Amino acid sequence: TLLNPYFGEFGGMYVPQILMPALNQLEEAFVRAQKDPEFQAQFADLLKNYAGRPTALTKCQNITAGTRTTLYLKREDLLHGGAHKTNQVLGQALLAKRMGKSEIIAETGAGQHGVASALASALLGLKCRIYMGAKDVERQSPNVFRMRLMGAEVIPVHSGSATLKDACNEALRDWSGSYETAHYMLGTAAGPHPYPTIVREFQRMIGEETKAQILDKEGRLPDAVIACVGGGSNAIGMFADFINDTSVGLIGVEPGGHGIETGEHGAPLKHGRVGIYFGMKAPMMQTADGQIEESYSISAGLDFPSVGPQHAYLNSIGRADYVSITDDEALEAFKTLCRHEGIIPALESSHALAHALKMMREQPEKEQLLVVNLSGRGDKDIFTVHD
Amino acid sequence: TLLNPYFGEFGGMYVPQILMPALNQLEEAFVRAQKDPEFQAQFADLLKNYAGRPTALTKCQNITAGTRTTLYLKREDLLHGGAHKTNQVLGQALLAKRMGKSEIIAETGAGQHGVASALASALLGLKCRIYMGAKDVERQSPNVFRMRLMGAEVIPVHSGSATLKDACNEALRDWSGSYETAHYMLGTAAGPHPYPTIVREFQRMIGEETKAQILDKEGRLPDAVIACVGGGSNAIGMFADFINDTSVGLIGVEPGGHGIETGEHGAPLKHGRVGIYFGMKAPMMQTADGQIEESYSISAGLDFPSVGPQHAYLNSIGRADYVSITDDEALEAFKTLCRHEGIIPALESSHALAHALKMMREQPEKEQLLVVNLSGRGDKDIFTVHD
Amino acid sequence: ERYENLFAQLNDRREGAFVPFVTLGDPGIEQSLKIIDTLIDAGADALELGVPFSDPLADGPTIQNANLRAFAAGVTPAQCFEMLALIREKHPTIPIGLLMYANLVFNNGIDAFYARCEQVGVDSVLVADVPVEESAPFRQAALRHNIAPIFICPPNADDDLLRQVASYGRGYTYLLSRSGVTGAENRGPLHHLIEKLKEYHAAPALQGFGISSPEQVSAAVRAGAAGAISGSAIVKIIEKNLASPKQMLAELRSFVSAMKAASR
Amino acid sequence: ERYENLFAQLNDRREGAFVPFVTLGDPGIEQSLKIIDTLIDAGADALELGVPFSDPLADGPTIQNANLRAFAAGVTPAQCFEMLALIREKHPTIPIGLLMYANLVFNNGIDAFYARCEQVGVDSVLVADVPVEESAPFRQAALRHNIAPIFICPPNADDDLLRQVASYGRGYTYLLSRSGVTGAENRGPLHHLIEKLKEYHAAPALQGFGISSPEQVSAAVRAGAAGAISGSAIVKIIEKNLASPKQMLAELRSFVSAMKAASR
Ligand SMILES: O=P(O)(O)/C=C/CCSc1ccccc1O
Ligand SMILES: O=P(O)(O)/C=C/CCSc1ccccc1O
Ligand SMILES: *Cc1c(COP(=O)(O)O)cnc(C)c1O
Ligand SMILES: *Cc1c(COP(=O)(O)O)cnc(C)c1O
Ligand code: NA
Ligand code: NA
Repeated sequence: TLLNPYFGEFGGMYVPQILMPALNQLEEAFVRAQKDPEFQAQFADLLKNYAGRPTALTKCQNITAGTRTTLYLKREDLLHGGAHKTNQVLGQALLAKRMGKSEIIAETGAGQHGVASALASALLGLKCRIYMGAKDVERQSPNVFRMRLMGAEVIPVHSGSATLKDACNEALRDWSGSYETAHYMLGTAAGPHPYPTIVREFQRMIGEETKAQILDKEGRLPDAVIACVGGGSNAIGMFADFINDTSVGLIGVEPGGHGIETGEHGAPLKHGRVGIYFGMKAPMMQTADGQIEESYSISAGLDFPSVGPQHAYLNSIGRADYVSITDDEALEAFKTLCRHEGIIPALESSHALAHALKMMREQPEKEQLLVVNLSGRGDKDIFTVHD
Repeated sequence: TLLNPYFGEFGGMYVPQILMPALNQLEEAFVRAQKDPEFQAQFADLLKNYAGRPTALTKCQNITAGTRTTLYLKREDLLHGGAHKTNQVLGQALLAKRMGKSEIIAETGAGQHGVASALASALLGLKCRIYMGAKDVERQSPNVFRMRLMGAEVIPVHSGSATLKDACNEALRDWSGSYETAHYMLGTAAGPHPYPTIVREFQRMIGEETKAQILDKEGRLPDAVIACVGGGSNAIGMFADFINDTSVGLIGVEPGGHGIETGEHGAPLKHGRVGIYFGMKAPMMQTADGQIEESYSISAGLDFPSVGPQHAYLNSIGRADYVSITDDEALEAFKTLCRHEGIIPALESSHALAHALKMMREQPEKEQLLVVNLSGRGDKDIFTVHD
Repeated sequence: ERYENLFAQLNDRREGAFVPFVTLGDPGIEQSLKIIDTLIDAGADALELGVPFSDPLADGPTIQNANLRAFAAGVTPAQCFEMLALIREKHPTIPIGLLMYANLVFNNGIDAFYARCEQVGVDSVLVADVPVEESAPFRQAALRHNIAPIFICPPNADDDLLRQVASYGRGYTYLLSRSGVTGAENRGPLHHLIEKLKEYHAAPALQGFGISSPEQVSAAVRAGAAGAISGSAIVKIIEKNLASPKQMLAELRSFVSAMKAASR
Repeated sequence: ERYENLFAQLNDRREGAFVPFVTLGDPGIEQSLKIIDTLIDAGADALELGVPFSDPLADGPTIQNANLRAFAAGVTPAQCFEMLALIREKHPTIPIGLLMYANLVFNNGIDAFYARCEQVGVDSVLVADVPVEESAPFRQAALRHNIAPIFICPPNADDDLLRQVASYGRGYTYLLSRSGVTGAENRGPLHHLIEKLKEYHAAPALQGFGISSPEQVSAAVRAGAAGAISGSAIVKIIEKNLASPKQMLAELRSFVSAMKAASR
């Protein structure tokens, strides 16, 4: 390979031999693209004139009143599509085109990655195929419909537990026979190299914009940046540009579900066991015999049963820290932002907000300059919180 | 008054004597605010760092392929809240505060104005009261819930036809007894002066941004700017800065419903009769005896049974032109943008898109530089188009 | 000059005027004509009559329902003017005032609306949604057809307004007791306005809004006003007795006799 | 050296090897042990056995259901190794190869997994999701415990890869007939790969993927391969006869006898 496939002990390229040339092809196209000012200018135009880049950095004055904390929110909820996922798909779609590909394969759980892949393919003229577990299809009628309205083919996977895991299986199965014409648009900063590296790089702009933004308004870098972790893409997007700034804390939040102690959660990085699956060596939701298990959360979007290899690495060396937040704790932060700031956050992002809220509430007299990444919009979750 | 309350023959101040001092107070606070750089800087900060201003101007290359038309869309769907309505409410909320008011009264039909008023009041610490016809409350559970989540009081009006009209009645009834502490946050560029003038001015930035934007990218002003008209605010917001540019066409689109000929529509400006109601002299949906009537459309948001006085004026002198678009025609444009551009438009905005699509399709060889105002997001309408 | 004569006669008797309000055609045309006759027979000095409108934005719940009940019986504006003509054919001297919303008078042409009032015998017209700033065409039209244009003097009136109201109006001056909308639900010091209005030679004042008890009309008179208007309290008796027409009229009689006695 | 002996014997007979595949514990432990014995009795030369995994990402519908049926009977990996031990206690010379997914071998420690295979009498191990680029620890562990590490040679292999596969593997070389996943549903020119593999002194080749008919195994042999593997065609007979165990075995016999005869 041209680049290192591992982040310490984690990562790799655990796929059947038949798919290895497809991964080498991708790697090389990415290295070239990054050195091409023509590609860079094109990616920047789409981001700016189509997606709404740069996004605002909003100071939340009401929520922090009475304490010594200053909190800002990176407005990824204002991005076209209502989530950060859009940045990534535009870049990956241009890479597929640079490679001569005309077809896109995609996987999705709650529907967000699927909606994003479908919009990017419609804009850039690519034929889109999307895999979704039958249990999720039943549960996500609005998103399935949005996908079809955008011209994408939606295919229910009835195998296994019929959820994300099983859709991830079907996508690779398909790609192993179609790689010559189709590109697999993986949805998070995980899977086999070069995906964790590519997804990071096409999500870098979140933290890069945040630095210039906080420097302009506060004339100082933050004490910490906080982000939720389903698979790891919005978090690494925020962390990246700050990795070399040793004084800036990096905090990732995993779903705690009904409580870690009940065994009903979605936190593999901190409460799982390292395994090998989905072309990767990383912490995973697994049984005692090594059978792959499902992730649980009130938010459907934090259900990838594993985590990005770069996070498992940043954690081991002590560069970043990871914690968890329960269903009730996320519901509380959701309720509070609606009421005091006029912003409806996704239940996914509410996990990150909830931890920043704890940091404040637990030590109100501590001087703290905080940045939370609001990865998405919460209109999606209105009926869930309602019932 | 300090300013002229009429636009030719239209407009005025048709309210009970008891409310006249409240209108004079408002007028004066607005004139002062506009001359105060401190107010201007504050309004600009909220717009930029909270709402997401400026919005993009997107070129739609796929949709116009094979013709001689170049089409751009003003991305108001990317504004916080998913609609243009937000610009207005932030400005009106600052005016209420400048006036010493602590309470906000608001009216709403489909829920959009209500959601916008509620978010602005939560952000700026004002107590919000919202009136909604009982028939609309039943029909709009998601928005009613969003409003309540934002801390607003929602009050069903069971009088009359129990729709927008009747909510508009209740709001003024309330204000006539509470004007001393409460400000009425009217939702469109209509009603008694100074509301049509104030709403225009706090929506001006849409067209102002569009000019600099098209000048930068095309080095020329457009041949025409197109916008839908429910009550008139997004349209006048777009038109304003171009009024003095005689070479730029101004086109407004009213809902045609099942067909003008069936009498089931929402186009009073072109197919109604001038009357006096809601503190205004303007074209209106009315019976033969002068009883006020309901507006009909597939889109719930284009149901204000009258139209802004400035539009009725621009129409009479020939400065702007107005047309109508049917339910099926709007559904078609909605379907087409999803499929070819990856953007889900509101059914409201789809009326404007549909007319630009006609302009193209009817004369594909005509060289035309067009701008459509995409006033909002269409995630809202997924189940309607579905059934 | 119906109002002028009534006021001279009442002053002669050192009496105040009791003016009840009802919506034409509530609960039906026939029962309404009957309601009005009972009102006069029991002692009303003048009449304030509303024609059913779809959006009465200056009225509270009780009157909102009066309009709703009339709409249910199909009562139209043309039917109303027919009723008005018959009411005058029966009672030649009682002053009659219409409570109107703007669209119903503009609809068919402002001038023609006032020509119809004259034809029928109407004495005055108060348009709820037209302030003095917008009164010119309605004012001019009324005067041209010998109809008195009624103006509202709010409790928060400045000298410029008092001077205006005194100069333009005729018949009577509608002195608002309160801020808000109609409703006997909420009760409503006006000595200064009454004296200033008297100073500018305005038309005799009639207090309206919230008047529902005898003590309230005697207080209006004591303050210097020429009378009092009562609506929701009247309309509530109709609402209460819909199933028993005979009981409705009998109850209407007792209430207006008591109210009239208090103006003495 | 189970494979080495088999191949020398087959070459001696100018015969190709017929190797059927089944998932351990499908449809039950007892019927599975019975299925395997019928397979051997009817003429299988070697065995390819999969242990039930939750996410078999290199397998098509037929084998996906084989895993599902085994999960329904509660079959665990520990139960599988128990079955494996009993199978060897009954048949001392037949080569036995396991088809494994990575997590099941890493789970408990890569080294200990290969120690267990030795203990039970397993001959080879093919890990479906580990390419040569990632094979070091699995390769080293297998050799240390006298287990042959199987490598996959794809139809799109370059000289560097062929050289690698030839150098690292043992037992047999898995020559893929096609691109894609397992499935008798889709049928799959390999003369060049076979000769290049022979040139680099690689382990004898066994063709896999899409083999479901006799003509297909005779063609594999004619091309230069030492044998052929068939899975979905075998598993489909189990699926078809779930309600009749006696009929299942009888049908399994007819199919493998016919397939074995074609390798001659
Ligand atoms: O029910 P009330 O007694 O409180 C008031 C009755 C007034 C009838 S006339 C009137 C006058 C002005 C605005 C609206 C009206 O309906
Ligand atoms: O059903 P087939 O005959 O088409 C192929 C059977 C192969 C069994 S071994 C095997 C080898 C590689 C990857 C997955 C597998 O399951
Ligand atoms: C898609 C989704 C996620 C899960 O995220 P990763 O960044 O890849 O971990 C989180 N937040 C939102 C709003 C999402 O839509
Ligand atoms: C609120 C609403 C309208 C109706 O608009 P006016 O601009 O005031 O005429 C139109 N479009 C959208 C998206 C709306 O939400
Ligand atoms: Na996860
Ligand atoms: Na309208």
